[PDB]
Amino acid sequence: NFKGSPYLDRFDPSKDRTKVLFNPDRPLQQAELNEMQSIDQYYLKNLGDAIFKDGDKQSGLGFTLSEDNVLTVNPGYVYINGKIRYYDNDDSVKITGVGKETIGIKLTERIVTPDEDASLLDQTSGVPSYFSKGADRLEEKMSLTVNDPTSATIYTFMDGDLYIQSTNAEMDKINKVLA
Amino acid sequence: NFKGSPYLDRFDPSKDRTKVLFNPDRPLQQAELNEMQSIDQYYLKNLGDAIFKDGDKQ
Amino acid sequence: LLDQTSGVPSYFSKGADRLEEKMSLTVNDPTSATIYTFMDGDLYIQSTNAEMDKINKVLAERTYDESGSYKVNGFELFSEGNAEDDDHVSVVVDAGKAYVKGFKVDKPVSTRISVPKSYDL
Amino acid sequence: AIATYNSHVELAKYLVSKADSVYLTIGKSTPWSNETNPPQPDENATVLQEVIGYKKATKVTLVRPSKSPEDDNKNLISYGNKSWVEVTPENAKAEGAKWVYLESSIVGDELPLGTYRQVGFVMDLVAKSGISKFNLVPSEVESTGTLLFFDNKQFQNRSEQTTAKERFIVEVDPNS
Amino acid sequence: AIATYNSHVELAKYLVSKADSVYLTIGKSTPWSNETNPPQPDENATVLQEVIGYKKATKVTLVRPSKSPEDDNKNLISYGNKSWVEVTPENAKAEGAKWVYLESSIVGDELPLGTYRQVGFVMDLVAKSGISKFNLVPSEVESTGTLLFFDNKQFQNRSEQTTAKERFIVEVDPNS
Repeated sequence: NFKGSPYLDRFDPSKDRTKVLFNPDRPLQQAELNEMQSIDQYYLKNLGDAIFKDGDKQSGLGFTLSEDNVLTVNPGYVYINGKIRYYDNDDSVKITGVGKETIGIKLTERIVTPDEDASLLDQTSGVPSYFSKGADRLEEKMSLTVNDPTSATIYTFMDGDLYIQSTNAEMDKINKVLA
Repeated sequence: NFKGSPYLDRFDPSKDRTKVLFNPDRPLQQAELNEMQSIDQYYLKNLGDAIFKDGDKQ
Repeated sequence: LLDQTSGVPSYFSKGADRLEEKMSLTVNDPTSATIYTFMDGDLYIQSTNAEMDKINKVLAERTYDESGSYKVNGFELFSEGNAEDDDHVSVVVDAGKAYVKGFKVDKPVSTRISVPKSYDL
Repeated sequence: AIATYNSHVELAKYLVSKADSVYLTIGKSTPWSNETNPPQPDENATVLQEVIGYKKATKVTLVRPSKSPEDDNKNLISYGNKSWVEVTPENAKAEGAKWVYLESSIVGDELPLGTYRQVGFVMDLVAKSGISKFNLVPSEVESTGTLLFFDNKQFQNRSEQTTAKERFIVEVDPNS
Repeated sequence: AIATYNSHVELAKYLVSKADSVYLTIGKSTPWSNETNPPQPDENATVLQEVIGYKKATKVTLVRPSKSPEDDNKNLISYGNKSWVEVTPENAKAEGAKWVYLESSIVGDELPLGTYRQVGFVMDLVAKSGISKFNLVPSEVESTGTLLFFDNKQFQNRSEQTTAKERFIVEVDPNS
């Protein structure tokens, strides 16, 4: 919710507004700065979505399975939500080992402020002050799930045994053209 | 290296931070501006590196 | 790069720098963006149309999975017997096009080759 | 002819006069063959192995070993299993001060993380244009100057809350 | 901590830069206790015994021992049962030139007569006002400067028609 009071980002895809044209001798709204990157990120998401899909493995993300059904995924590149992300969370989940199980990656948004991360303060001064605090950061960590339908599925298993594969970088629309 | 004193670019791929959220009535930092462009070009680079290679003609 | 906004206090004031990224040619650097390779005074392979590495790696599965490896044209063998060394017989592989284990191969020229003579008794 | 004790003093004075161009350097980020006592440094060389970077010297001065009681109350230093005193350049031939003291500190995230196994001091270092900061990696240096002293050393950590530090006391002649 | 070869070189460069203020000096005009067996030079000595005078250095340069083939077409020097070549200051580190060559001639009657047994080279000498000549007795000098290098010898003698040529090759570190 970046339309809220602290940020007031005015971006909305229906308005078909693609560029922020700054003018001299006027206030520099923080909302304009937020919309400036939101437009680019939205169009980059569109450009990714016309090629890829939520869960498309590019390289790496090798899974492993223990005798105790503990499933562990190594680092790699994957499309999840409008971007190609390097996974390296070193997350693990234990599968039931019965019926269809769909491993997937969930993306969780979180706001990081200078109060939490002290390095976001002003580097030129290098100490806590009235002028030290500035912009916040949006952190998007990735976590591994078992059967959450909202998450981007990366693998599918039946009774612990792997059910579908690709030898190479997944691209949803390229396969629809090839088909 | 843009992390040093003249620019102080604070971007780092491993932190998984994808957006700079500015706040009103605060002193603006040039490092935030540098990171703002650094991010969206980095994800355009990852998007490119999933299709292309550093030796391709178009 | 100096501010040129007319009639403001910041007129002609210094501001942000620019990062300039220019391009030039190099030879046998393994990190370079290889535009061409040349064999013995000629172009080795064709580069006909827009290049996409991962699209060609998606096709590298489907090509052999659909129809295997096959020749399209060319690649005839001709003996020539050139005196490059007295203990060798020289031969030419003609210009041609093929698909091999996932990837297209396309040469605008013949490739020259040789094999050692037989002296075992 | 002999090189006299006071010639070594005047040569120590000269090295101290160069202080504003003096940098610590550290290197050798991969192991030796065994770690307890590495070999002698090959003094024909002019740069460290596996150079990590450079940091501006915090302190450069003449020194001498102290004598009790009267030096025990002065500008005291400890190094090399001996007690020492600071000496200023205009006192050098009265005090006998042929030894040069060199020191710098590295703090937080300012240079690469981990451990190191070589140490040295350079004069006449120059950075690439616009880089005024006192911590420099090898790609930020325009000229490395002259490596004056260097050696092979037992390793220590640096991590997010720990100060790293390096120093020498050095002279022009090991033994006459 | 231990020295380096790069430092011996930069310190020889510094003593060659002083050349304009450099004078030969000779002394010890009465016998040793044993004229076959002189003592060693005690390094803390600031002036020769029985000082005869001073003469401006006719040559001051870096040198290194001569080696074939690369010195077969360079400026040769012969000294002390050894052979040498000249080095310019801006080539000192590349050539390895840690040795300084110092030389002057005291000719005919231009300085006091009789025997001599001590020899050396000073830097930072200054004459009294209005004296511009390069040969000086101790009463024509205003300041003797600093004695960098000196040694003892078995005696030699001058009559009024006869000349003494005196020189040394030196380096900052005598033996290893």
